[PDB]
Amino acid sequence: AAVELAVKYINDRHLPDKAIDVIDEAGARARLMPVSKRKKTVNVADIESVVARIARIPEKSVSQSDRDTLKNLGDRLKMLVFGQDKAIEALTEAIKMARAGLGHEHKPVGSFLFAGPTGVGKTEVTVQLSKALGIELLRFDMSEYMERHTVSRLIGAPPGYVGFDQGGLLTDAVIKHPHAVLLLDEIEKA
Amino acid sequence: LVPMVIEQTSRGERSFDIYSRLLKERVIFLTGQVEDHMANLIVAQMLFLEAENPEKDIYLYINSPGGVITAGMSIYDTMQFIKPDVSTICMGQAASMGAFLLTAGAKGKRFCLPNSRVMIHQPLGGYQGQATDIEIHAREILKVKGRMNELMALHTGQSLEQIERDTERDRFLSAPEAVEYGLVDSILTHR
Amino acid sequence: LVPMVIEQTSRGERSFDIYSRLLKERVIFLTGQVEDHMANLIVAQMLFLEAENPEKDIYLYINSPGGVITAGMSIYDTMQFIKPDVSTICMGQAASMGAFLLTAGAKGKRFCLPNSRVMIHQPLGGYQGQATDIEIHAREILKVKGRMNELMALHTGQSLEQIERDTERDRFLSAPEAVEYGLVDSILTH
Ligand SMILES: Nc1ncnc2c1ncn2[C@@H]1O[C@H](COP(=O)(O)OP(=O)(O)O)[C@@H](O)[C@H]1O
Repeated sequence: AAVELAVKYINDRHLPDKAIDVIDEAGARARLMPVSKRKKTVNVADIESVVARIARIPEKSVSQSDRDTLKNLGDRLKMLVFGQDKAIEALTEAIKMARAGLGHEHKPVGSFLFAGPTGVGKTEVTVQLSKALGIELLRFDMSEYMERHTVSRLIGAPPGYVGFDQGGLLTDAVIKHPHAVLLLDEIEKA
Repeated sequence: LVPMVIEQTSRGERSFDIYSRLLKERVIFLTGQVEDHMANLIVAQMLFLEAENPEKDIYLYINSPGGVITAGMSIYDTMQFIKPDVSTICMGQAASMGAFLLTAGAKGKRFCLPNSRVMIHQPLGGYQGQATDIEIHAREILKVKGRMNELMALHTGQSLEQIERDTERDRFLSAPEAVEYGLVDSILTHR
Repeated sequence: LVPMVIEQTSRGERSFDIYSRLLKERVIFLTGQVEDHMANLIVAQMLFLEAENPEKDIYLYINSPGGVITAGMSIYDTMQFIKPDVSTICMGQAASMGAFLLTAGAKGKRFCLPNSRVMIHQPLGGYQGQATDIEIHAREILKVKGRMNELMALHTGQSLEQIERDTERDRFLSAPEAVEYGLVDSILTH
């Protein structure tokens, strides 16, 4: 599990080192977690938890421990956002298939486009999903990115700037929050 | 002068003339005497709209007082060839050629305003020359009348004999009479 | 030469002609002898304004000396058909057909300047040829005369007898007298 879980999530490091680090960390965690005379065997649950923190995952995505949250995710969002319930059922179903291991192997969980009148709660349902799932909300106004020069800011920095710890604004923002909703507004203007 | 109009598009505002703005909505305008030049513009609009959506119906407003019959065939043939059904609306008045194009619309899409007029009369032409030449031209104009009466009967649904009697001399058909005669399906009041 | 007027927009300044700018304010102008081409232009403006706002009332000025009756009907039918209420403002000479458009204006919104002149007369036309042909054209003009007289009594409200008598011969009516005849609601206060 550790080798497979590390290859898919921890892509920055190479395979032998990443697998050994989660094995060494898992053992050390098992040493500090119990007060005295506790279970010696290391379950996958413990393995999943350590890999999650390394990848910055909130430990909920690794295994479907919080199945109750998915059961009432639609109802919770439906009450907060009155109307357009058809939209909410599609977002929840996408989250369930991915958390059940039926998601895309090399694609985002769900790519969605909200085509609707301005003022309707398109962003609202997005914000309530982030708050409900306990994940950062990344809001980008594409209206700002209407010129060729602005596009470069997404991937890269201004010429002559090292930008070692800042890099892109979109690329680095997902690194800090791997499990986070990415919202783009007025994409047509982009 | 043609007044300009502004439309809203995602990238930026779009400025179009009033006539071209209506073209985007499949609304063609047939005004004035028919001619080979104006008719060429009408067929050009029809062909352009077909590619955009060959399913959506075209709307051809008719406020023409009549014109050459040759140019009308280009519009009539074009209307039948294209898949989209052409909706003919008689604005103000429709003469012999205009009425021919009016009735040429798809069944169910032919309309006339309550105050519009519809005139129909045999083709008018003249040739001055030698007897031998006049013979050929006389036959041709008569053949042209035969081709118009047969096609009018097909669209209107009246017998060839009835059209010949009615078309022998000029006749003015009001908006309600056109529905009874069979030139249009009904008056344009509700939609 | 028609002058151009700059328009103020948040994105950027735009240039439009004086007539086109007025169209943005739902103002349509009418002048010169009524013609088929001129009428279709006014009709196009009416349809465009209807789609923009079918509730906002339209304003239609009239300074024409009269023209063909057939083309004028195209404007009348459109005004009745379109949901917006046209506010006919007689700014100058209004002949038989020009005056007809004023009556077609929605009740309660018809207006006429105090010094404007509105003259009404029977339709004028003629034909020459064989007697059989003259009969058809003669009957047609008489039928058209009835239709215009009948529709005149509809908007004005006067009896057919009264309309026939005033229209049998050339009649010139001032602005205050028009209110008595029901041709116009009332003169503009300011
Ligand atoms: N269905 C809804 N239920 C509750 N509030 C809503 C709903 N739709 C819109 N709103 C409110 O409207 C405002 C704008 O919503 P937002 O999603 O930002 O609009 P838009 O998608 O047009 O940018 C917010 O105050 C939001 O809470």
